[PDB]
Amino acid sequence: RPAILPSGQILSNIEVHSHRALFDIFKRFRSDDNNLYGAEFDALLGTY
Amino acid sequence: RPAILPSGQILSNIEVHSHRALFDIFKRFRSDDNNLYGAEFDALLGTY
Amino acid sequence: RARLIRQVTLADFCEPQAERPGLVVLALRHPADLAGAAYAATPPGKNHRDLEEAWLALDRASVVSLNFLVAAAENADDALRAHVTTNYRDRRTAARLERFATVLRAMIRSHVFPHRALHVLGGLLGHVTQDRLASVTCVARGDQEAARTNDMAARRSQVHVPACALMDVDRELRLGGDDGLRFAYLVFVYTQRHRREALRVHVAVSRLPELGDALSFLLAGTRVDNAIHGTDEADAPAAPAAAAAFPAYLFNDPRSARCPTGRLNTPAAEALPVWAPDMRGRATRNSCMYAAYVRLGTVERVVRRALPLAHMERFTWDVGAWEECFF
Amino acid sequence: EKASESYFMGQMQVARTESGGGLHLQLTQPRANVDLGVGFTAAYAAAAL
Amino acid sequence: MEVDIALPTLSPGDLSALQRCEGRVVFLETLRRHATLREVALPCGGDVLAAMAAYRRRFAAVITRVTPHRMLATPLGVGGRGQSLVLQNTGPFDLTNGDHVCLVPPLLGDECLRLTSANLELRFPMTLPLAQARELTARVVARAAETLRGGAPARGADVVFSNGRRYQLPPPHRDNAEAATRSLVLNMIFLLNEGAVILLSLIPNLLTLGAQDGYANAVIQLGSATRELGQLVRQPPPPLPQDHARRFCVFEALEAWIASASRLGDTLGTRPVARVCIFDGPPTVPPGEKAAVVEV
Amino acid sequence: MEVDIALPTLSPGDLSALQRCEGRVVFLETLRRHATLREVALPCGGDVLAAMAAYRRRFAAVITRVTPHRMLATPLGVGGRGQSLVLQNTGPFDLTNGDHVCLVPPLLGDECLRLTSANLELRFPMTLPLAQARELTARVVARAAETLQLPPPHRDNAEAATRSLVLNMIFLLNEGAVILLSLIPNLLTLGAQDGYANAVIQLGSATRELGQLVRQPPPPLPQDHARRFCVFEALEAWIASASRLGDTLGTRPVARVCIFDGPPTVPPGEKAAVVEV
Amino acid sequence: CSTLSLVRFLELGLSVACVCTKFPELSYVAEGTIQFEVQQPMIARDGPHPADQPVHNYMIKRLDRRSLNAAFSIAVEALGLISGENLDGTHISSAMRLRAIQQLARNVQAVLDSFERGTADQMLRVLMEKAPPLSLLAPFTLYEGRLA
Amino acid sequence: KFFTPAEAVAKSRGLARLIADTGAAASPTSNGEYQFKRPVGAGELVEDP
Repeated sequence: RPAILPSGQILSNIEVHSHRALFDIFKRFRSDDNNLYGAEFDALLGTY
Repeated sequence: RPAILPSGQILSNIEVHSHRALFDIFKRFRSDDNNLYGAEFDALLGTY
Repeated sequence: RARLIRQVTLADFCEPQAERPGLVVLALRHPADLAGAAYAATPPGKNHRDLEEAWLALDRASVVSLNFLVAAAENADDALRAHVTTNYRDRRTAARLERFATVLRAMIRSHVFPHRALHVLGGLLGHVTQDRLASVTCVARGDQEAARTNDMAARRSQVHVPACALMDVDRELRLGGDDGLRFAYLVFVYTQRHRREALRVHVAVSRLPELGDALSFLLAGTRVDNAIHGTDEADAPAAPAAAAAFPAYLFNDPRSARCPTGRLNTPAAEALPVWAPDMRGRATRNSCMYAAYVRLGTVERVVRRALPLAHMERFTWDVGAWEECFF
Repeated sequence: EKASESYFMGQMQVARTESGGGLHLQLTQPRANVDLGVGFTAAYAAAAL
Repeated sequence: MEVDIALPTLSPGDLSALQRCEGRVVFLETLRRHATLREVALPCGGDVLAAMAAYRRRFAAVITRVTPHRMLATPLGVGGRGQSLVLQNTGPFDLTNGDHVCLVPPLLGDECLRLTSANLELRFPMTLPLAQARELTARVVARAAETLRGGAPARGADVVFSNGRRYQLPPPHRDNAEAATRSLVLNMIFLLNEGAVILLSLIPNLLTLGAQDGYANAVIQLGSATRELGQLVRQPPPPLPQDHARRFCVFEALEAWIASASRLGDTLGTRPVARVCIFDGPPTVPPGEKAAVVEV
Repeated sequence: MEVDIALPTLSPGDLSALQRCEGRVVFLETLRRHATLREVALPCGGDVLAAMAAYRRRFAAVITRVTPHRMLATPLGVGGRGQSLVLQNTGPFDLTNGDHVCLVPPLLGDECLRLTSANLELRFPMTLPLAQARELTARVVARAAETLQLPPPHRDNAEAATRSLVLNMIFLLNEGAVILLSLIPNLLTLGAQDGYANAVIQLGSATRELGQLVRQPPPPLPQDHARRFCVFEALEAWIASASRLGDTLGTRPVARVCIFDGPPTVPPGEKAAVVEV
Repeated sequence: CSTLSLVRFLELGLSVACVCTKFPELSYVAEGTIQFEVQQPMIARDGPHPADQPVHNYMIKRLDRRSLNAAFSIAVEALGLISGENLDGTHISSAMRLRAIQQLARNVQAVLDSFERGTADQMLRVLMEKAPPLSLLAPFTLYEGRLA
Repeated sequence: KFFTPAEAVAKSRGLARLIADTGAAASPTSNGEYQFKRPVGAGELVEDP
């Protein structure tokens, strides 16, 4: 679930896999994951 | 019964509890003691 | 706000012009019922009218300042004796202190303990005095400095305790704890050896809600030497008879002599074993009494600063009931 | 470096609890922080001893 | 939290008597802003033990001003800041300034309002200082016990002092003192004997030690650390197969004794309910006269 | 005074579970105004006797609000007796209006809001009415005395409970107490002409098993049977002891239940108003 | 007398380390996060080595939350002399009302100031936790991309 | 810290984790007149290689 319009451009051209545990959650792939290309949401359809 | 107006300002910014040797009496209350308010006085009432 | 007590009385033991406000005061029982209850309370062997005499030797007067009582005990630092003697206005005062000492030492000897003779009031703040007649006023609940003294130099007050008697506990027992809100206990220490006995006073603060084992270990020597020399002067009989051994082997015996109810006067039931529980001169509970305490309230801080003293910090008066410490 | 920490501040929050005649105020302010750099963005050196 | 009590109109004359009890205490049932007089009522000839046990499952409340329509009470348990309130002392002897009061049923000869117009009775419990009450209970129980074994029925020393004056401790037959107290003395003496028996059964050789050097040493060792003279409690003999008509498991008996002793100790009051803080008055309030009090 | 308990960062899997603990009680050790959550915490269940002995050495505190940063509390009894608060019940028996409540360590364990992120677990004590807490303490201490839904003892602290019990029992034996001990048959015979007299005596009475097996002679007159009287002293001592025997093994009742409008009996798992004592 | 020397955070040099910002609803905020986007380059090899496709990855970082505190106790006599509850009609009451109010001001000026030195300290406390020692770090960035 | 292997159960999914942790470790000892087990609750920043 990526954002659409970002806020700031990260500029450091650094390797990122080697710094795995520097943060909580991250997933990587190569291309065409077919999961990114699927919208899903949870609606509530009425209040009474 | 502290002083009412200070003559001149001090300049050093130093902790003082560790230099209590230099002084003769030294009293440090925590914050706004309720004792420095009450002010009594002696009086002489008429001379004949 | 806090609520107060006013009790008009005699300027005998607490002398509210001699001390400044902020020190605990005690209420003294009427001595008539003490002298009476002695007649039935002093143990066997001892004297049974010596408290009568000790009281008669000191002749209503109702209050007694702790500052005065602490002086008339074993433990005291002579500076406070000198202060009480030379700083009290009153006539004949040192003699009275001596007589009061003899009174309390008689009280413990007669097994009517002073903790059953001194209820505790709050810290005094005000007084108006005639010639040898005062009307002290002390707090009873709430925090001390909710009051309003008519000094006009220091409207509010604090609580002052003679630092000679203030025994801290936690830093003493080394609980490794960190000082937060701590309780406050006034404790008595008895010691019982006939014609050689005394009383020790203390004011104890700690976080411990239940003293119990804490004093039982703190006063170990007192309990030890009090349990053994306490039964003295009581004629114990000779070696206990073997019949005193309460038989236990006979409870779940299927075959044994038995006797239904309704035939117990003098029937042919003499075949039952005899057992004579014989307890005459052993250590009773009042024999092993060594300390007594009572909760006073809650405290923030204790600082020592001047005669040595000990200023309390945000004392909240909450008086509790008395407590025995014998086991 | 130029921007190593995103750092947020709340609003000062007081608790004027009366306690024993005199008020005893208690100030408090919550604040949160987070790093925003991929790869390390700090390093000490331990010069003297 | 002040409750009012509907009052079924009685008569003249009797309502004056109801007005005279403007200071005593009454035991409500639940904290509701309304209640009927028929609810707060007890047969004024009753068992002292059961009444003292019931005093716990209720709330104390003092009768403030009364009117032919209703009467107002104020509970003591719940409360805000422990406000002051007036109280009519009704014990047998006075109470001084700066002590704690306790609520015990009318142990001695009873007094009870008999509202003959409404056909109901009221009991107003005594108001005693703490230690004097804890000793008066023992006094009455010990007198009944001495009577029980048919020994010397009198010793001339069943008297209690309080602030000089000697009190007589009225003779124990006036209203029903030979019947409304039997329960208490039985339930106390029995438990005492049972505790003694259990202890002696767990330590059979306690009363065969040194008259002055063995027993004291055992007690001082027990109070001190873990020596305990081995299993000072010798292993009791093994029980029966629990259908034999003479089974006796000592430990279950100890369990029952602990439970019953705790329960009896809790249903005795002796936990202060108030404290006299009289101010601007005679420092010693005699019986029958009101006295300023702050709830604890 | 309002104890403030600070919280570390928490996963949403357990913050929402902690939100549900809005009316339970925890045990601090010192009454500073601030205190971290890690401090107020007890290890997982074990030795209900030891735990019950530990509740005496610390004063309780009930919590009221749980914010994403901060979690308040209230020191139960240090200077107050009428601070009407609310705490939820977690004991099996439903506590009714009128009676007091006492804190008791939990049985069987299984009551541990095990927080993985913070790597700690809490064990909130259950709340029982007085009448049943006394009986539970009785059962556990008796079982400890046996070893010279139920966990076994540890033989290192059970001796301390036995010591307290045997002391409180030993000091009942007085030269006056034997006088009372003399009328066991005179008591049994009295427990026959009437019904209530027989009713007060139990069934496995542990004394009827004695009065029908052993005869005892008239008691020896104590020293000075004219000046003083001993039965009175022994009975006064026994009252003084029994008034404080229940608490010395368990815990004093900490609060009594008062409810102004709701239904009288409150079931398990439901909050109910209270006033402390 | 002594005069207290105030200090303002943004005037220090340390401010170049953090992007401060107001957020007056931080007390209502549960776990908050921030996301990073990044895609790596790639070179097209030849021969026995197999070609590689680009790599993308997403990631999130969670906030850390703290708080500060400072007491400001004031007395009861000054409290009653400020309001007028314990005032008097004299020429000696106001002479002390002035004293009480100026002392209260001198007190709040010190307490309210402490939240600047406070953030100055918290910045160091949080920076010093992230920083790995340089010795353990200089050779690590020379084997990167090879720790396979 | 030589014989306790439980840190393995705290499995390592990055060397940068180990690097960034040494420099952020909590002090296990106290500041008394001897070396005692420190109460873990407070927490103190210390480094060890």
